[PDB]
Amino acid sequence: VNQNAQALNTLVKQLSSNFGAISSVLNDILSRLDPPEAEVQIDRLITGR
Amino acid sequence: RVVVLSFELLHAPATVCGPKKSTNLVKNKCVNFNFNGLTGTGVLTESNKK
Amino acid sequence: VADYSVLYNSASFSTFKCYGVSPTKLNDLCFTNVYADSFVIRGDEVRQI
Repeated sequence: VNQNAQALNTLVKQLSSNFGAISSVLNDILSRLDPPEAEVQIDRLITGR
Repeated sequence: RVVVLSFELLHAPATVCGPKKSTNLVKNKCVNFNFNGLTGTGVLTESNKK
Repeated sequence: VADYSVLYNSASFSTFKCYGVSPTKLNDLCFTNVYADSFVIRGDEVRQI
């Protein structure tokens, strides 16, 4: 059970890492950049996640 | 003359957003909320948290 | 929000080089502090910004 808890816990906490982007929340990138400059950074974030 | 605006994103509250202001609260339902500059989607309910 | 009433960002001046979004679209983006810096440069120093 601890390995299962720690696996789900690591799986959730890695969502908070930026993975080379500006922020981990998509609303901060989508609320600032236009869709064409924004697609490179969102694609880098999705590839990391 | 060159004028640039240096921006810093912090947790301080912003009191002015857009032409529309109130958008009267609707609780106990799934809605798209923007509060103090934090945009998200979730159910708004009352709790006992102090 | 700075000011939505007076917007000269649309074809009112000589030269517009913008990145991201225009001041019209800044109404949906919430930031904390705003520092307006004013300085004068030369003609060949525009490319260095």
